[PDB]
Amino acid sequence: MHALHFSASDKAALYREVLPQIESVVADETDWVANLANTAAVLKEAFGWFWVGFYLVDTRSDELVLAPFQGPLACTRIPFGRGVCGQAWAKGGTVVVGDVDAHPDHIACSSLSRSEIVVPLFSDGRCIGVLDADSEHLAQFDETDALYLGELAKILEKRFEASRQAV
Amino acid sequence: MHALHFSASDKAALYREVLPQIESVVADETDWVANLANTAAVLKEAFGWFWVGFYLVDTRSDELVLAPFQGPLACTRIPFGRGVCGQAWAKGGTVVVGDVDAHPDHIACSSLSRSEIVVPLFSDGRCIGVLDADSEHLAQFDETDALYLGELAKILEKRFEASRQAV
Ligand SMILES: C[S@@](=O)CC[C@H](N)C(=O)O
Ligand SMILES: C[S@@](=O)CC[C@H](N)C(=O)O
Ligand SMILES: [Mg+2]
Ligand SMILES: [Mg+2]
Ligand SMILES: [Mg+2]
Ligand SMILES: [Mg+2]
Ligand SMILES: [Mg+2]
Ligand SMILES: [Mg+2]
Ligand SMILES: [Mg+2]
Ligand SMILES: [Mg+2]
Ligand SMILES: [Mg+2]
Repeated sequence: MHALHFSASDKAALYREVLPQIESVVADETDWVANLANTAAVLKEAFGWFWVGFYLVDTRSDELVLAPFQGPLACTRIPFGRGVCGQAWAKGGTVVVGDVDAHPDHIACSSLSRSEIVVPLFSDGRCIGVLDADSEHLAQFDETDALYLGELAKILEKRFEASRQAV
Repeated sequence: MHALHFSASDKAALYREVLPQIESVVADETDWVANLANTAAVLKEAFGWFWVGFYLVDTRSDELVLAPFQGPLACTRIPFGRGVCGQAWAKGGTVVVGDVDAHPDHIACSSLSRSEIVVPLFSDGRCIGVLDADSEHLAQFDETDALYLGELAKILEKRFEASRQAV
């Protein structure tokens, strides 16, 4: 059975400890939802963010649809271009928000969130979904999170491709 | 935005408070995984159990496959008939475990859980998955949990069927 150690006190060092563990945990499963669910579990345990999880693109509706996550209840559907999530999708790149109250068109599924980061995932150069993380603290996410969650996105993208191949 | 109230300080009273809120939240989405994810979130926030979430039957492999959940990372696959989860599937009914150490063939995905409840979900007669909840406390789950998580199971079953008819 897999088990996770994370000892490191500095943010960047904790990512360097956590990412290889995630890689190992998801290497062992083809099911995409299972892998997203365990990913978000590892992130929540390691970093303690208020909310962390995924939305996946629905090509039929041009909406992000809620997938696995840790934290309180969330909105199920985010239109293309709306919110930090829909902005990330539209831009094709990561969005870091130091103060959600000061950010344009943030969607507040929780009144409690104050900062956020959204990292898009791609297959064949099309966005398939986003990783979203939220904090109750202002400015919880910075370039360290963008770098390492971007690397995690790459690891997950490969698992998405494995999930398609496994059908 | 959907938004939850938990006042109740007694377990049974809290189920009575929370089940209608879950029913409302899941009524307004057809995607099965989104609904499971938000249900796990509501249960985790309301009851604070160590782990709460779902496994879904994979008919290709005769295994339960990890779906949305809250709590630490978990096993991705449980064979038919193995563990509390596989036993609930094989029995076609709820299994309540007061102490995972006296239970035959408990699967310990975390070393920290001490008590558990599994409630199966059905469609067209057959098991489609299970709700599993785990606690670090002994005997956290009793007849109140069996009753009300069984009613939750039926609420969810109706959403599974609605997911198949949605367009
Ligand atoms: C999980 S919840 O915070 C998702 C919506 C997001 N804040 C956004 O602005 O898109
Ligand atoms: C989430 S984890 O505890 C799942 C396995 C379960 N205890 C079982 O015995 O089937
Ligand atoms: Mg996994
Ligand atoms: Mg999860
Ligand atoms: Mg909640
Ligand atoms: Mg549904
Ligand atoms: Mg829902
Ligand atoms: Mg969840
Ligand atoms: Mg069978
Ligand atoms: Mg018990
Ligand atoms: Mg209980």
